[PDB]
Amino acid sequence: EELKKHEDSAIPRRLECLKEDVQRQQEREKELQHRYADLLLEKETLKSK
Amino acid sequence: VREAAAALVEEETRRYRPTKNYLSYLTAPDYSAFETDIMRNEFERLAARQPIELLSMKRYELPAPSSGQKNDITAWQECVNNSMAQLEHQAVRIENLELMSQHGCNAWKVYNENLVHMIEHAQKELQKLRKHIQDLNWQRKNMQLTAGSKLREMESNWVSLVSKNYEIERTIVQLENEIYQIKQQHGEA
Amino acid sequence: MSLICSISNEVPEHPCVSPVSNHVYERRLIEKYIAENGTDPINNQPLSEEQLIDIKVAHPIRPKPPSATSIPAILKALQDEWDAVMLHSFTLRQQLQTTRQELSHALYQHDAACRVIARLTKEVTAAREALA
Amino acid sequence: ELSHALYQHDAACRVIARLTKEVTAAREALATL
Repeated sequence: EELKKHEDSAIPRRLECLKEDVQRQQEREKELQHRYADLLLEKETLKSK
Repeated sequence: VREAAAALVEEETRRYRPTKNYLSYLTAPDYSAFETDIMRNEFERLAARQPIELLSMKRYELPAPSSGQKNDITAWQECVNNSMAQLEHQAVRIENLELMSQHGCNAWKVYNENLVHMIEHAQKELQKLRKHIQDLNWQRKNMQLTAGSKLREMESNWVSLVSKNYEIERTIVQLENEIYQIKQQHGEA
Repeated sequence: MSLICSISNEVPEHPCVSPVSNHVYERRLIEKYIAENGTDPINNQPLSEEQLIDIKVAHPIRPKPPSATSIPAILKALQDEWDAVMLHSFTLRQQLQTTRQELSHALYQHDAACRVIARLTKEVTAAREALA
Repeated sequence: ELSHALYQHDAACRVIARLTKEVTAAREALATL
């Protein structure tokens, strides 16, 4: 009974941190891909010359 | 898997270091609460492991005073009294055996049944309890694996996302080197 | 239920229920407790002898065995049972004294485990920062 | 409370078991670069 309450404490904590880890990596992905998309576009300006 | 890991778990416990202000100051018991001094003397007696102060067997059998006492009428009187008491003890005993032969047979059967009834109630409560514990275990198991699936699913995504990101970072470097070179070649031209 | 008193863990001779806990009790014992403590014994809520609910169910209680017994033999057997009870009660003292040591040693190792977890949490986070 | 503390101690062992593997995989990950 006690163990379940500690598990009930642990499960949101594990969910909170790991989802935040995943979320930051997606935020990292969004920042990376935004720059990376722009630089090909920049390369196309160079290619246009 | 965990068998090997459990011995690896042990490692840091081997490296615990002098800090033993351990939590057992919480809710210290009391030895003393309702001890009488007589009970305390008995607990002193058992701490000293003292043998039994035997209740006298000689009263069962005493045929006469001792040789110096034998010249006292009152000493013989106490032994005559003693012999009188023992006969009545046998009288009360034989009286008890009369009842015990007829009724005690039935009463033993009734009492042995009552022990079975205590066991039947105990086994019912045990089977209630064992079921309830295993019902709890099924609540434990379902909760762990439901959460454990979704995290593992997320972790698989996370591993894929992490790997792909640095791959994109690698290609980012590939872009920047190539863009720079084209900028040099166009700039020199 | 074939009643057992909650204090003695054994069948009462004069039984009563505390309404403050619904447990079954041997009335002269808990009345003595009430006088000395003023509370229910199981949950420490306040209690009085007035609140106690009497039982008048007859006793099926049985000798153990009758064939040995006589007045000298009862006193002989009672002494042995008395010694067994005092051995039992002192064993509880011993048991309680023992549970002091084992709980305390367990608590140190679990407390020290937290310090390891703390260090490892730092280690993991630094390793994740390295991955960034 | 003893048994609870024992199981807490045992629960800690499972936590350390998880963490040991997680550290090992993360250091392995860094070795990949």
